[PDB]
Amino acid sequence: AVDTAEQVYISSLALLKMLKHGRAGVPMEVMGLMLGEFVDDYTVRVIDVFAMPQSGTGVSVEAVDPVFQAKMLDMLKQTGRPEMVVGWYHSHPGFGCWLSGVDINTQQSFEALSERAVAVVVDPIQSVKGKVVIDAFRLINANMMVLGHEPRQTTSNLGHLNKPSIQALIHGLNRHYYSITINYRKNELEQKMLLNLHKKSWMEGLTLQDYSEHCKHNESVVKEMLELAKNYNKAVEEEDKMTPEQLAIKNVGKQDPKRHLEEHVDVLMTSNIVQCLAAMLDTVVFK
Amino acid sequence: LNAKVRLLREELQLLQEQGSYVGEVVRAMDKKKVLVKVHPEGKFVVDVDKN
Amino acid sequence: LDVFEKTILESNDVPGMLAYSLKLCMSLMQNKQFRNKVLRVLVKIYMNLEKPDFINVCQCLIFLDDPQAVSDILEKLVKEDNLLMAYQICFDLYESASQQFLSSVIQNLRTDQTLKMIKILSGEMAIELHLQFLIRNNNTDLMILKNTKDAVRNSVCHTATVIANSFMHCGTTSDQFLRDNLEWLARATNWAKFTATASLGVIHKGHEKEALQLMATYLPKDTSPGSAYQEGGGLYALGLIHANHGGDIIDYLLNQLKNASNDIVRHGGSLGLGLAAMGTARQDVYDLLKTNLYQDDAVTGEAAGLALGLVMLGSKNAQAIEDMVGYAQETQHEKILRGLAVGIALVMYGRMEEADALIESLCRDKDPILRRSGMYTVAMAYCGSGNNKAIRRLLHVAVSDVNDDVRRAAVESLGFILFRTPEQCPSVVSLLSESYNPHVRYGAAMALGICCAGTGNKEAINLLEPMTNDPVNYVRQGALIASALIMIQQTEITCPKVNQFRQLYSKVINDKHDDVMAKFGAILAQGILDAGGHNVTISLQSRTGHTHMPSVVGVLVFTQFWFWFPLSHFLSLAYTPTCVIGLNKDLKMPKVQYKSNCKPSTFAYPAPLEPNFQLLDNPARVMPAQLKVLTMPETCRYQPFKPLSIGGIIILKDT
Amino acid sequence: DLYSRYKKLQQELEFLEVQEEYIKDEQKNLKK
Ligand SMILES: [Zn+2]
Repeated sequence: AVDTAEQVYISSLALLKMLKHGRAGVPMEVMGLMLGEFVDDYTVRVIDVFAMPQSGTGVSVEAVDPVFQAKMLDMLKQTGRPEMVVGWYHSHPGFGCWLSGVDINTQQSFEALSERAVAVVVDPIQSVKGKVVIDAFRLINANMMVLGHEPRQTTSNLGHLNKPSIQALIHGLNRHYYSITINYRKNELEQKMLLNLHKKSWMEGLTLQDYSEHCKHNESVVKEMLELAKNYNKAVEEEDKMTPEQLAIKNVGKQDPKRHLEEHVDVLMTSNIVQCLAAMLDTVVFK
Repeated sequence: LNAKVRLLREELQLLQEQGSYVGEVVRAMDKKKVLVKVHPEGKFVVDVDKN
Repeated sequence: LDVFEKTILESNDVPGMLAYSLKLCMSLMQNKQFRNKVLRVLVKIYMNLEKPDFINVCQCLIFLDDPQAVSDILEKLVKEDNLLMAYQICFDLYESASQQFLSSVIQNLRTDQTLKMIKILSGEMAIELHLQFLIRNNNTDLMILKNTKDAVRNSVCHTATVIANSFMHCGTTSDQFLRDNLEWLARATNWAKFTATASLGVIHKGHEKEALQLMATYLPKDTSPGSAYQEGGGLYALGLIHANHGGDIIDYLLNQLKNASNDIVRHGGSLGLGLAAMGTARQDVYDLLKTNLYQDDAVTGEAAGLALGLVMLGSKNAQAIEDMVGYAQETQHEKILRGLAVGIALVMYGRMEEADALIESLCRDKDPILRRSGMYTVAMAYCGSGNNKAIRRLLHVAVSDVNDDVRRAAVESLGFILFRTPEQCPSVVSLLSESYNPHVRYGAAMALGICCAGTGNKEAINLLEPMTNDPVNYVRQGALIASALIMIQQTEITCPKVNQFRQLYSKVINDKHDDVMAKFGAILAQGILDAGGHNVTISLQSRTGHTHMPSVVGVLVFTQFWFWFPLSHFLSLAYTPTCVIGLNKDLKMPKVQYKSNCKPSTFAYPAPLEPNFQLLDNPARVMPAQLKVLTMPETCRYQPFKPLSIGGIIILKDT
Repeated sequence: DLYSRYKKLQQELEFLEVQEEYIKDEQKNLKK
């Protein structure tokens, strides 16, 4: 009787912990517990996540330790705020985002204690710059398939927005477990304290970058255009011939002065414009 | 510019279809079928795309 | 206006002059401060006319919002003791005037002599005339659905197919597609029961008299089944059947809501109450909804948020805006926040200048839901009026803003703005129909669907054809729905694509390799294309010249079926029958036939799968596109008091 | 008649200026 609009909100901070722990044990399958709060009959939100110590050698999520669970949970409450374990996350190095046989088996354990537990898989290698790749999942009852009645009782065009990955579909996707849409919560205090902080400098603006070395860099770059320009002449006559596709493929083994010359010019103009501009700006700021 | 973004967005979904074997066609056969020998592998009689 | 006043009388008569002035003023004048001045001056020349024209004296009066003036004008037609021109002009007033406006005229006439006015103003006879009109000619194809039954699975298509047949019988009350086979009906459950039971309401829309007892099948003391959704939908059913008409139901719905069980039926009551008393701003209902809305349960927020807007539609009430927006800044639940997306937008309707304060506050809000809710506000705050400022802000958000849902809603809001100029409407969506973001595309498809739905524009369909095969599954759904609206009741009259589209629907419902959601739009599209046995149409504008409030509000709600499928029933409101009806001096409908001046193929029905004097009786339907190609036989004893060029109820005059 | 043209084009010119702000606004966003 799920609502196929779960929309598990994760965090602006729980994600960073998930990724950092995932990459730390990249060869293995680290596991942890999600500390979130159920809110609606339609949404489950996580707030914080804490890792569980690795049992040792072996790429598996075999079991959780009850005593460690209690000790940290009973310790976070007395300083932070109480939270209830809502799901567990384990990082798949590069396989993808799905649940294996062991992962399914460990999952029903959590569901037994809590009906709406959510399992999450984080991939720390596939995610590169703007894609994190999580795809939180949950199990489907075997009785339903035996009954044959389709689960999730779709009542909105919200869950069928992400095309399931073919790699995930090969495994028990929509057969032994169903994915739940995952979105994120972001606020200006979080964003402004991260975006306007990551790549910044204090006083590098008014620094003249080793004026002696600056012109030496210019001489080396310009001298490269002397030979580069000469090859440009030899690269214009032989062009504009038949089968330009033949010409296009003919530039797959030898440097093309058309692009190389422009690249050097681009760096040359910006380096001096900035370097020169700082000269006059400084001459007025300081005496 | 809109097309360029679209093309680069489909490449990720495109550079995953399994590659293609490279073979040598010893002799053409009938019914638009050819007999090719693949690189380190056995011979095969394979149909031909209409293109 | 003084040079205008002098030109009211000139060396030339008023054959078309002063008749094309009104048409020109309406379609070009932007600022209302000057629009009213020119209009009421246009009522002046009619009043002093030797044989004053009355057909358009009220039509030109409704815009000015002068409830009293129409009352005195109507009475001057009773003291003069003629019920002919004072009768017809009363039916057009009901069809195109606001309920607050219509309610603002009865009390002048009210405060069986009193029966003749009051009845002719509620339109109950019209509904009965409409209801009689629908039942008289109903040509729906069992095979058209039958070919869809074989494709029905345990999937959402089941609840999608139930929605489809409901549209084919919007008012016909022919509930036998759902009665011949029932065990199939008991297949889907735990949310379809609310949707299926809702489908009953649309089919029986207009059957007001025999209304309560037909819902009586779902009483606690009669059956008391194991599911409370089916009984909840009865509250929803009343709204669909009683759309834009609240009589004793307001007492009934309030009675049912006052006692609150688990809020799985309180969803229907809020929506059902909102439909029953839409646009009335009664403090009694408003207060009750708040206590239900403040209960802070997701399953009840959507009903409460949407309902709250419907009752106080077009109110710009300060308290309502403060409360609605106030609640959508602290509710952790998201579903309630979703309901307030249209609730606040609905409250500010047909304003175009008073939404500036709220638009800037909403469109700048951090919450993604409220940002789009502001987008709908501009969508309705400037309905029809092709304001450039509104589009400018809307277009900028539709391209640069981050969240996808707000962007999807931004493009859809364009249709409501440029619908008065359909030809140009595709000019702003041509480049946006193939954007990088699939979500922007979907709004583009729906931007045309609700913009130029009434007309079968050639360029509009040419745009949607390439997008019907887009790889994106949900974008495909939007593409099909756009076509269904655009070629509603079109049979080779607009373009030859009508034949192909129907077969395109079948291949996408008969195929086993299509996204389950992808065929949802197709199956629903098939029903939309044949809405109400071809005897209904969707047109945000009325033949009189006023924008249809129920159609605009309904179509906006229908597009909101990403978040709540059962909420996707608000399309009967936008359904307006396409028929011409002749009546006797007071109430009788005569038995006469009016012929057409075109080939019979164009007018022909699809028919289940060379005369130029097409014959049609008094209860006959003529599509608005071909409504001008009809013939009124002057040799008959009856003559039409209205010109036979704009359809609707016409008081035929005997000779 | 003529008033139907002077003021009919006035809308068109005030329209082409709106597509000059949307097209030149998506360029700054598409490139990003
Ligand atoms: Zn795993």
